[PDB]
Amino acid sequence: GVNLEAFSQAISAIQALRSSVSRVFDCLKDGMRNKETLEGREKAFIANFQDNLHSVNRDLNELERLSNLVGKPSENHPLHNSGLLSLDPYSQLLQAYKWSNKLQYHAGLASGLLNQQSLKRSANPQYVDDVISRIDRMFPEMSIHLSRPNGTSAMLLVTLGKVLKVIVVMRSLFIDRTIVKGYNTEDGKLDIWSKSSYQVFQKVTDHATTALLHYQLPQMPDVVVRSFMTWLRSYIKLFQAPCQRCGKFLQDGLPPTWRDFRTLEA
Amino acid sequence: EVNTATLCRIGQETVQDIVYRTMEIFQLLRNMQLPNGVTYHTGTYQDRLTKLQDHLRQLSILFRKLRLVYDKCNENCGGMDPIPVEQLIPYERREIVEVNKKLKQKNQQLKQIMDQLRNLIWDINAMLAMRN
Amino acid sequence: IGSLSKNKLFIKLTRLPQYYIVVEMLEVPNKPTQLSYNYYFMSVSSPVMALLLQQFKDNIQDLMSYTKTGCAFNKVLAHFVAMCDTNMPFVGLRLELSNLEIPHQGVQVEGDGFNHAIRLLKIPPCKGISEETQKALDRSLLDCTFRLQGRNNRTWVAELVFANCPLNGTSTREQGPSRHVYLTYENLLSKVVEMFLNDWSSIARLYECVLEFARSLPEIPAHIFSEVRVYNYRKLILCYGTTKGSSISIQWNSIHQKFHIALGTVGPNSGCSNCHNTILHQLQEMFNKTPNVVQLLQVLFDTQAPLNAINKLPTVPMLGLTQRTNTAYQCFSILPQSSTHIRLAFRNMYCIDIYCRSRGVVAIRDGAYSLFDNSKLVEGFYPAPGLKTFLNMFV
Amino acid sequence: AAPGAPRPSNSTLVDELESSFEACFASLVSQDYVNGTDQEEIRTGVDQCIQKFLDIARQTECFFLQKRLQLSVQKPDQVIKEDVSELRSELQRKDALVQKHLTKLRHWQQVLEDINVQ
Amino acid sequence: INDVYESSVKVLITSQGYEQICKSIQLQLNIGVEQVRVVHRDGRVIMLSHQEQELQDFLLSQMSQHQVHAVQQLAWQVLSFSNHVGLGPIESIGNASAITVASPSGDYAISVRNGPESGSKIMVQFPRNQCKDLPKSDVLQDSKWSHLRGPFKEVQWNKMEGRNFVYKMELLMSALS
Amino acid sequence: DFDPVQRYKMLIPQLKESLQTLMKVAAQNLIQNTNIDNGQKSSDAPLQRFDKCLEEFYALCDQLELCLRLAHECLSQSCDSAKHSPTLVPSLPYPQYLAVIKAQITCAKDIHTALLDCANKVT
Amino acid sequence: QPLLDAVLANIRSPVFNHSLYRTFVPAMMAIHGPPIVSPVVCSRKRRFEEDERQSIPNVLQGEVARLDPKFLVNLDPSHCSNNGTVHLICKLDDKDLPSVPPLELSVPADYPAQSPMWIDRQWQYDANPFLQSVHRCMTSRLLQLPDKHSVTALLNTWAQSIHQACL
Repeated sequence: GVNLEAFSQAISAIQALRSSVSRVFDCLKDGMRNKETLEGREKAFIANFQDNLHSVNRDLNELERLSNLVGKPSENHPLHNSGLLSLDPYSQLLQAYKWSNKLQYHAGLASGLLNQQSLKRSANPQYVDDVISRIDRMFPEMSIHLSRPNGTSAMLLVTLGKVLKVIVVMRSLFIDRTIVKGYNTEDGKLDIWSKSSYQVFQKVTDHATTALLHYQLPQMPDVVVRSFMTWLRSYIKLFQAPCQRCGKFLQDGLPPTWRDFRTLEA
Repeated sequence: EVNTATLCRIGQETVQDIVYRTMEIFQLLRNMQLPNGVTYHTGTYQDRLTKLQDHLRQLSILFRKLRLVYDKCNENCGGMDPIPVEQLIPYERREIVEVNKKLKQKNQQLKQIMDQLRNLIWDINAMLAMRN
Repeated sequence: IGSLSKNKLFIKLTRLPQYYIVVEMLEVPNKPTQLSYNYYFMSVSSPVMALLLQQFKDNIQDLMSYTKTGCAFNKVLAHFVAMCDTNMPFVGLRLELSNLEIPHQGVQVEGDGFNHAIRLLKIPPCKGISEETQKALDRSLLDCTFRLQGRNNRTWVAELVFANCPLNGTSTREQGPSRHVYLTYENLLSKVVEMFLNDWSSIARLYECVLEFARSLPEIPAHIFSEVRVYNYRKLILCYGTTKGSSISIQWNSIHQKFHIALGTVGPNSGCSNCHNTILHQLQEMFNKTPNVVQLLQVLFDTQAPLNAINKLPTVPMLGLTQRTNTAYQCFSILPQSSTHIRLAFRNMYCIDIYCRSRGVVAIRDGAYSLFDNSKLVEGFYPAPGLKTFLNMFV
Repeated sequence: AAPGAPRPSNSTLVDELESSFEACFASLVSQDYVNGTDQEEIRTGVDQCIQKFLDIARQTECFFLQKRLQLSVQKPDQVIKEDVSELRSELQRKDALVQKHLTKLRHWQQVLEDINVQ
Repeated sequence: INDVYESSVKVLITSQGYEQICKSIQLQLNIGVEQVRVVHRDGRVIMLSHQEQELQDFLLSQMSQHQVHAVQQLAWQVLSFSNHVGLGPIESIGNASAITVASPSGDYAISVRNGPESGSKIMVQFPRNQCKDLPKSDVLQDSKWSHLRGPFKEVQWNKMEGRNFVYKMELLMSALS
Repeated sequence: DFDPVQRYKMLIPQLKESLQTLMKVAAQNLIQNTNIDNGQKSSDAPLQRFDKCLEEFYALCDQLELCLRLAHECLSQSCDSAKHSPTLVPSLPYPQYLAVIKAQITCAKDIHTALLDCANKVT
Repeated sequence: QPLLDAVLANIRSPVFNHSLYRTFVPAMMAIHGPPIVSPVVCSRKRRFEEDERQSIPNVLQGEVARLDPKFLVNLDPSHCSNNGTVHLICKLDDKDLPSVPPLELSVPADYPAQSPMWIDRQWQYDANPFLQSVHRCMTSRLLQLPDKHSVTALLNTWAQSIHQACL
């Protein structure tokens, strides 16, 4: 429901229109303080009209208009007002909603800025792994599956849009030893280790290994595998290469910083 | 039984643990959704409630120990109180050194033992490479 | 003019400003070995811009090696490549910065830094109040410095310091002179000087604003006094609730020449939200009229009680089902159209308007009269709230 | 007295850490009504609280390090005893790991003999 | 998962008692087909020789530099102006392995020049208020500045209370009491 | 029964035209005042009140602002209800929903009291 | 659209900018009631006394404060007080071999010039053959310096030429 942001923007716009009206009528209530060469400050008056032209910005709200026109009479809210009149203590529900949203955003910002850790070091479960894999499989166009043909370690494969499927061996976490193979795969009777490529997919595997060694966290493997899955899914397009042309080399793929760009650019 | 340098190191580790526990309590507060959302009615709810209860009790004990070690460091100012070597930073012990040497020798022996063990482990991994 | 040999370019340094090339000096007399790796250098910018410059020290590079404390030939090729790799960004910065002032290049960091650095002198004035703010600024100004930060690809950091700053910030261990100032920049295609000078102009405006604070407030210091918070380029103050609460901030926006303000949320004995944002917009426009921050502070001290009090009542809820329709209405519609004059209504009906101006004087009026009741009405909210006069005169 | 150049102040850096910690938490819960509206007003407070928290933690760690250096250069016997205790702990951990590995190896020997028994 | 022809090992710096110093992690996939290809943090596909191992020492030096940078970020806030090697202080002894980590923390500033035998223990640290200077054209000079951090005051990194190279914060702590 | 979007759509042109009319009458009053004061009397005609114009302008502005704020509040309420409760209403048993809301309120109050006791112990 | 107020402000030529007061402020103070929008006292003296009056232009001061401590600058006979503002009498007191102090007299801070002037050089350079080679190298380097600067560029080039032309 991003229309709330649009309505807040419209409120800010109309408040700015009122403020600009007040400001221009106040400026008209004063003359040239000290010009001594030309009363060019009257041009600021015209500039004030530009702020009044910002009223047309409120007309932009007509594009954001038609945000809500439905039934759903306030979404299951009325309990005491439209219900038991004696049930007056209702608003506690809305208070709790606001409290929870505030706590959520507060803790989110706190965790986001707490990246500057201060802990030096630490000095003085296959079912869980399969469950984490299945939970990560919950994203669209990211059909993954595992079989564990050899060993107690995890053998996971991912196929997003093309025949560029990737295999990643895990040890219940921090899945290292990545191998991407475009257009064949599981030869013999299980996953293979051919690692054949077109001198570019091998580079992609190198990038994946670099990320795995880079996105390795000291604990909490959930966030680790989540960042891993997002980093891999970011390859769904492979069609744009900023900071250079589209043919800087054999192929231009390296989104390590949440944005794809031309390869060989570190 | 002075253990003063170890006490200062323990205080540093304790404030580091306080910071890490602050990070942890924030990371566990951010994922505290509505009770009757889907299924976490009271089980995981009360579970994380008791978890944060233990967190705050441990943090209070840690603050107690921090106050105690700070008071101990303050009262430790006995003899050579000024000690101006802070701004003047530069620019028997035999028995302890011998015990350290013997410990390092035993450690080198155990290191060779671990080297043999990991060689055998790599060999076993090689065998498994031959497996079907 | 060279023999058959390979060459190289850069990526982390730049796209291709200087081709790196070496030729194997063959036909060595009395020795079938020791090609000596005759180095060269190209300034190609697309035809190759042939600027050889004959820049090479071989084989006297061994002399430079013996001058210091010190099996491939890394010890010389590494030097000959890294010197240009770390020089090209600095010479490009100097070329682009020669427009402003003092593009002197090469001043090493005390020699023992072994790192390039570009010091500046007399940054040009800004479009701000150059009458007296520029004067005291350059009186307190010190040299700025550019260095190469980041992962050596594209990142320029700037360190700035001044003399004894007037905004004496406490609770931050401010040094004798101005503590520090740091600015990061990372262009995508290389205009960084433009953002740099914009930042400097913002610094000048905020420095003028802070200099305007050098006075004595009548009663504000009683509300101990906590307005000297950490100050580098964003002022912060808290003279509310007898504690460090509602800390109004002061910063700058590059897109629009207007300033920006925001109250603080830290404080034990403060309100939960405690956000005067409901009126902030209004007052922020006021700040664009009079930049004297003491006036903003005083009007905030005035509006402290009325704002918080009028926000204490519930206003967000929609009263559930309406009085006689299926719709709903807000519990109390509030709108502070101005600094202190606000408008309060119930269910979009029977608006009132209370506003505090003097030390304690808060006047109330009916907002449906339009300063002439006998003439007409406001064509809107229903008038006649009732005997509000005596209702308030009760107390 | 606060805005000027001098600033006499004491009684900090001990409980001030807990003060700064508890600072950006009463805004969450207090005996006051919480308005059901907020938009980036909390970030302006939490950023300041967090940076002050990091600053005071660094101050405390610097004080501890200063006391460490003073007592080390004054009396290194504490450092020697600390190194001795660290060596003892390392030896104990090594012995425990060796015992666990030996138990695992003996169990594996037993189960291997059982499997070879057929 | 040791395959029929190749394997791999993950290696890291692992400073003495510092889990936050994880600034480089080298994954080496060794195989008899060709030279081993190793990637630490940059995707720099490399290939050594049968008896070439100095790349490990070069990574060691440059990661020691990155580690002192990160721990300086841990304790003032000296920015990232510390690069790998600027023009070469010690003639690049040790296969281009030259470290030069600068760090202006506060009123002081510390600059270390490490490297693979290219003077590994070369560190200086200069404060603002010094003793030897030239007050001829400076004392009578207007605006008497406390920012004259002229002399180097070489740290002389010998007999310093550092366990293994990892206590640059230990000397940075002696900057604000 | 008018809608918030409908009332906004019908108020915007009234607001614009009222702005135009008030600006025109303000310009007329200004030129009349100048002609009577600076120069000779030429505008021999009575002007308008000029106060009702901007007064009703600000009135309609306040009306628009508060109705848009009410609409925003309604959307926020719907969003928070959908987030804190599943979409089920007459489907879900109403007494069970009331009990679930009461338990949610009690749980939030307990979390708040725990954090408050934590802050007090920090003191 | 409302250009009427624009043409009216254009009409506002006469000096009596007080009719607009009676025209606008009644309703303004009626509907808006901030009679004291800034009750804070504002009385500060703009210019009482602010001048150095005791040294050279501080621009060169801030410049020379950055140079390496191996450069020792002194004060010559008083002929570069204010306009010339610079008598760069420097000594390269360091681990390298010493030499003759340079002159390097720059110009007013506007910098439509540089420092090198070399007055006392006529006999200081031609006497010693090695110092003559040093002077030749320094001249060749300075001529290749596009728009050298006051203290940094000149002294840096001089030092590098002195310690490069050793041979």
